[PDB]
Amino acid sequence: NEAAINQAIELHGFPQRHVKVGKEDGAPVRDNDLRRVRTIFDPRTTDANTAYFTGQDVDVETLEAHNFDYSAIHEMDMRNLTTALGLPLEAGNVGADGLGSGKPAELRFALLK
Amino acid sequence: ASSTPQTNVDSMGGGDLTFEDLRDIKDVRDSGGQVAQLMDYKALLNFGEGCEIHVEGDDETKQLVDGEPMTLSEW
Repeated sequence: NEAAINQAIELHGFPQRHVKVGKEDGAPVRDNDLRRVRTIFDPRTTDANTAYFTGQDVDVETLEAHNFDYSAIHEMDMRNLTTALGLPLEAGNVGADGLGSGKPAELRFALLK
Repeated sequence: ASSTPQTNVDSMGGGDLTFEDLRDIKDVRDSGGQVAQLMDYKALLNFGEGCEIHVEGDDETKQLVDGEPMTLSEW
């Protein structure tokens, strides 16, 4: 599950840029054409302050960071592993509401002792 | 009245459990996970804090068990 998240963050935790070339039902575009477009909009040489200038038949589109709750997956994984090892949930650096106070807490400290 | 049971006991000779059912219990114990940990926590609550022995009026005895006085609690 850790390996899954580690890979998934690189793909889905960050956006990506999708440059689209040509027109709907328009002229054909080929690899040697895209090679020039790629050279212009290259992330390797792009700076944050940049501006782009085009005709109407070039588009820049966004693959968003397609959000998922990897934090809650981490918490479930850690909940499983800690309690499987007999350790308290807190030993995995995972918090919970209420369960840090009073007899709800002190019982788990008793179990550990 | 009487010195031995006269009311019956609802089980003899079977149709009530087997080594197979007992080996399922062994598997639940040894296969780990949260399931095993809860029953182990249950055992630790009931028995994990230790025990103490007393004997009622023990010191009325100071018996020479091996040439020197002892109590039953010591024994």
